[PDB]
Amino acid sequence: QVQLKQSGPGLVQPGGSLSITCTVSGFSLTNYGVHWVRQSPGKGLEWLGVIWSGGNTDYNTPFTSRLSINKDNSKSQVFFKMNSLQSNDTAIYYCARALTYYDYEFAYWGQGTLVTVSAASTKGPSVFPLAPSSKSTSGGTAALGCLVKDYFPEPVTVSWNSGALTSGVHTFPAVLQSSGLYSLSSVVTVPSSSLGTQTYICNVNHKPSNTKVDKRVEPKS
Amino acid sequence: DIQMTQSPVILSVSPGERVSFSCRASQSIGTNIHWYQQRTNGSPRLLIKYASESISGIPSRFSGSGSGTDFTLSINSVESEDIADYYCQQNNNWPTTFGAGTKLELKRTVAAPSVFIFPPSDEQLKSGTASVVCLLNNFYPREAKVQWKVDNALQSGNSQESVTEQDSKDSTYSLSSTLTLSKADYEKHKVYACEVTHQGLSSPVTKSFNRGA
Repeated sequence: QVQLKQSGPGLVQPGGSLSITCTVSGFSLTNYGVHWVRQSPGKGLEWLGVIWSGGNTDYNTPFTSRLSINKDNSKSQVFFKMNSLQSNDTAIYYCARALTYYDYEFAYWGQGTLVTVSAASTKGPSVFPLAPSSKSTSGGTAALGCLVKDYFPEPVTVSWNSGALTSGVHTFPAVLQSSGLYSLSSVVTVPSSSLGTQTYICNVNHKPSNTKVDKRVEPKS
Repeated sequence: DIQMTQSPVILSVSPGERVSFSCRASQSIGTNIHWYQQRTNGSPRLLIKYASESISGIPSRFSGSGSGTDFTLSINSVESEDIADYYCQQNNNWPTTFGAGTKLELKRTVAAPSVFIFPPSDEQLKSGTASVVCLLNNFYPREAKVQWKVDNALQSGNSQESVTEQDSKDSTYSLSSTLTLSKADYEKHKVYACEVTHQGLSSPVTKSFNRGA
């Protein structure tokens, strides 16, 4: 099947440059163009440019002087580079392929890459448990979680038990603290009868700081 | 460049109903419009191309219509998996451009939140700060209010909250609120309380704990 897979998120300083790699499978770059689209809360979805089968490029008008797209056909990789970055370039960047070699009907999308443009420095999170309580177990169900505190930039990814626990999980949108650092919580509701035997571990990954923190969440004695 | 205008911003619909999304172009685009679904934290998914043409793997309940400047995406019999944002795209005129999205909300019966309070962890307290967390789980509708009280005094200026997007399995929301204190301030007070109001609650619900007990 057709797949597009992107490099990870990261922080760039104002005035610097970003580089994103899109690795494709299921089709050849010699037969399809690959397009780039970004999405932000403030500007919505915005088409950025394309590299066509034969290597020609088109860049959307706002970006002609600071965008470069090239590729490695033999390795099925497309490289997106953008220069002179400012705050309003913070966005999720996607690569995409159309149904037909020449068209813009985007049937296949990468997973997206969050690029943050800010003068701040990267900081990985501290992770604290939100232990299940005894006076707080409502009708056979208990709530527990993890507090993911004081990191920059977004995003963090949280899983529970390495992906084996997905039902009842709520990972909340991050809040920006007045310190300029993000915090979020992730919770899960589980059977009260399970709390003595079942282990619950929250897995927190922050690619920009290359940190992965696993925290076991236990009833207290 | 062509502006694509989607209105309204949010469409709230009951399960099983037919829902229609509007997209209008600032100049005629013929039938050169495509539609996408984007679920929370997901990538766009192509639903319809060229105003009305079907896409492999998309349920038959999705269809599109229109020509010129006035276009519609329709879902017959909407269901929970349709909870998402919906975008239009024109490509009659370079550069291709996108609408700003319409959010689909599915109505359901009123559900009061289940409320949980979490003291700061001993590990956090080591480092000089105390975060108290209040969870409001699986409620509808989205409006909810949290009040923090410390020794029965209403707190202001030291909390932040976050709300999830609508859950595609049960059509509810959840909310987390964090009260942040210094360890020194935390250890000066006894009763920590989260007080919750919601349409499904005829009286406020309070969850509290006594520090150290």
